[PDB]
Amino acid sequence: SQAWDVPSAADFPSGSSCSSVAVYKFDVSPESPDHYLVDHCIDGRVLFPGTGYLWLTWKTLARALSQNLE
Amino acid sequence: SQAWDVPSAADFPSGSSCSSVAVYKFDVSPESPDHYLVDHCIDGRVLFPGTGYLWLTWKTLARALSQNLE
Amino acid sequence: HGVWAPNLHYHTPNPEIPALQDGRLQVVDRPLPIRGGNVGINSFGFGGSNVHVILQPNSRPAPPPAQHAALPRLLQASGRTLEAVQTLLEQGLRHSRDLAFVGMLNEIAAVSPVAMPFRGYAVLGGEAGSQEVQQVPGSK
Amino acid sequence: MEEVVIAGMSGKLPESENLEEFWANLIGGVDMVTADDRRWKAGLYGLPRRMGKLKDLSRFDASFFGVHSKQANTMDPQLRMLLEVTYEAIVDGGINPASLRGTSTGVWVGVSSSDASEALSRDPETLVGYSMIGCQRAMMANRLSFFFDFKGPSITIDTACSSSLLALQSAYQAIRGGECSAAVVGGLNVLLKPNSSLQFMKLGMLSQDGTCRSFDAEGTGYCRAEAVVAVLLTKKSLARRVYATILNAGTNTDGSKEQGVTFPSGDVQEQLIRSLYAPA
Amino acid sequence: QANTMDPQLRMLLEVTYEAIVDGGINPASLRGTSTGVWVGVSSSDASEALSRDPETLVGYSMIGCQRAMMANRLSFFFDFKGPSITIDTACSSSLLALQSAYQAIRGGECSAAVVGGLNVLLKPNSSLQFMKLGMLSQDG
Repeated sequence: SQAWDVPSAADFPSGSSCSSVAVYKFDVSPESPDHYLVDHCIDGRVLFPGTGYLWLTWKTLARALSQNLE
Repeated sequence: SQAWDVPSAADFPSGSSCSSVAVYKFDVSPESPDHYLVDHCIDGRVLFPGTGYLWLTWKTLARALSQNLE
Repeated sequence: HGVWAPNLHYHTPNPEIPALQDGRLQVVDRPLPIRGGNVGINSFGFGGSNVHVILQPNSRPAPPPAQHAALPRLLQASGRTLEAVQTLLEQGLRHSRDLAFVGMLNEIAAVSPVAMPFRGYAVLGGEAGSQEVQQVPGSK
Repeated sequence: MEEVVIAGMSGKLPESENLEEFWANLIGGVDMVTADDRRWKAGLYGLPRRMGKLKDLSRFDASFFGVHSKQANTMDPQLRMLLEVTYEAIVDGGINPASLRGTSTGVWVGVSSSDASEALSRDPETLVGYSMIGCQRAMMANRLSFFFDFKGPSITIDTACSSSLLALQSAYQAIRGGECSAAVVGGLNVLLKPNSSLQFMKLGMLSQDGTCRSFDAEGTGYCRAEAVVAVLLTKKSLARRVYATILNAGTNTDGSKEQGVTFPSGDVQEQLIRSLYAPA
Repeated sequence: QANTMDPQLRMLLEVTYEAIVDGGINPASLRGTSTGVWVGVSSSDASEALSRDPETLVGYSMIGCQRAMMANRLSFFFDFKGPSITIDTACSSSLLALQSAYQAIRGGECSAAVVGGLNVLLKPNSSLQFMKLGMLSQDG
């Protein structure tokens, strides 16, 4: 009945070393850590937070820097 | 005597798709394919061609596009 | 070398297993001379896959011959460079009377100069002290 | 039916280039584990500052082993220094490797991690296809058989932390039983990808301390180190040197423990130790 | 802990149950044997997959991807206390596993074996290498 995580074609290194790009995959369903996001309900849709993009971008910068967010 | 490539830990990723970045390494010594460049001698230095950067950038774009320069 | 390697980082014995001073097991904190070896060895992979193996060391010393008495031997060897040869001959002369060792050295030395293009010899014993170290024409 | 003996040995270990260096350390009590930016960085992702690290990793004698220079920069450094330590081991015990050329002699390699192989397969258009003849696991044994001309069994086993010992078992048996007259038993493990370690810490089998407190009340976890090592097994009636003789060996496997798969079941390790002693 | 399981290992856990019961045995009648498990595996693509995102990717992936776990975790579930082993010889493997197994029964060691062959194609790089060696058929 239940179907599971099959590592995906694009999950594997397809360019090279790149300190400067990050893909974030957001899951909103009740199980995910990122369920908190469902509380940003504007006009009845669940918009990903204006603020949110800065948090990613920020995160993404410390990646490239080898340092943590703090 | 001779020392070899040990995939340095730096090599390995932090997650990426990266068709969008390209490093070009230019060698100008008389053996290299890129010796032609030594004829761009301005004021006595061998400046890499203003034009040159566009040629790289261009190249770099068709990479990301899976297509060739032509 | 006839002496167990001193284990490291052994200060205070685990309080969850006896034997650690309860007479049974003796962690090796010090370089102890071995008396009559008969050794076991464990290896357990985190996935639950174990293997033991029991070892019996060979006990046996060097006899008293009559050959190296006044008979100089020939030590030869081969390597990849002047160094690889210089070293072996160094190890030869330090043990000029160890016949097991030198015999073995000689057996190794036998390798085509296609692969080991560097050779050298030495006359152990005898007022020779005679040692050449050259390079070697390829081909047959 | 036949007597089996450890007749050759060599390897490179933490802060040790050759087994005589590795002796100095043992006797002199010198923690070969150190704090270096050698494999990766000073303490990345929280990983502990200490690891048992090989002195050099980038050395190799490429012609002697007959490998066009390019095809060597695509060789998993394990495989590189395996090709050497096993020659160093075969000759260690008074044999000329050539006297073996074409035997029914086998090769048994215990390998868990082939980090180098992912390293040289990421870049898609920038990748040379003969990396895999120099990285695929089997090549750890196969390519060792290929060079010495050992026509008997060529095999790499992965049982995690055990492996090399179960290789050295699997080998002993194959000699004992008629199959072979000599064996190359190898153990390989080189630390390259920090991720690996990070996983191991997220399981708490990793000592933040960065040490192996062998029997001391303060054991957190272990401290991963690398090593390429090889011994040469042989039937007595063929060994010019004998370090020891193998009396017995066997392996079993912790059943279904109720406390997870990582849990070392002593009630089962006992059993193994018995099978090999007292009555049998 | 299942979304971090190499799909091989997943459907191995099933095909080997499907196989033990295939031949009229109740898997349980084996629980606690001196029964072994021999897996021929070349590629564990899934393992790298869940080992790149160092904030994202969890620690118990390796209890579900490390190669040995292909056999170990199959022994773990059926309670097979005999040998647990994964071999890599490339294209052969599974057949040399089924050999290595046969011998171990033949010789007294065991009374039964699980012999497995695993290979799942996930990373396109792999194939690309194989083509750059010309052992791949463009034909397909």
